[PDB]
Amino acid sequence: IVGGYTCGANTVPYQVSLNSGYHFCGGSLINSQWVVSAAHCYKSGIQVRLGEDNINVVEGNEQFISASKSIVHPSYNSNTLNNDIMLIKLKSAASLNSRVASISLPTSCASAGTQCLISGWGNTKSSGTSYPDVLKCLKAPILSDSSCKSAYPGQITSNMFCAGYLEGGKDSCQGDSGGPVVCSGKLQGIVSWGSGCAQKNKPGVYTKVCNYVSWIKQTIASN
Ligand SMILES: COC(=O)[C@@H]1C[C@@H](N)CN1C
Ligand SMILES: [Ca+2]
Repeated sequence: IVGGYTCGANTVPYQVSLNSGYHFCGGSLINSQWVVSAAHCYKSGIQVRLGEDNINVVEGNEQFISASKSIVHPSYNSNTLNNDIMLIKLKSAASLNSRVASISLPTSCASAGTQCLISGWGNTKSSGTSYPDVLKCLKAPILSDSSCKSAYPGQITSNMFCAGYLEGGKDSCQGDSGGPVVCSGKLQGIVSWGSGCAQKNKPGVYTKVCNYVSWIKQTIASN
């Protein structure tokens, strides 16, 4: 997250870190057994880390649970990043509490202008490179489809939306991948892609979660 703020320990209780020897992506806890992340975060050997603030220090509220299976969306295209969503099942159910909690799925899509919270452990620099240990947060509005499309000609599908600031300075970045965009208590987005970070007229692009609620529910119901 570039131009954000320190969230505060365990203030984003649905935020998970995906770890394969190191943090490599964010995710969102949607029930005791399942995490939603980006398809471009797919790899084998994933440990889901819940209750994290400082990802380099065991602070006492963590739960570390290995993934038993990952399900990348059937229509994910890694070239275009269309359908950039994946589900991860935990080997054992997380113990839910005030600091480890699921986030609700949307019942409808969120509009341009809706204020959201984007979070993660990604790069905090727009030019250089610096990775934080503690969770960073950004309040950002969803941008109109038209402004999103004109920012990224030929690249925005019906499964993507832009959020952030056309002036730049505030954005998600590398390492925030797969993490949450939460608006009015609903998971509306997944950190997907962008052209650099926090650059003028290049806002972050996010997977449009409301398009996938049926797939998520049916997948969970049979897996
Ligand atoms: C380097 O840029 C990135 O990796 C991006 C930019 C962001 N808006 C979301 N990402 C995962
Ligand atoms: Ca920790």
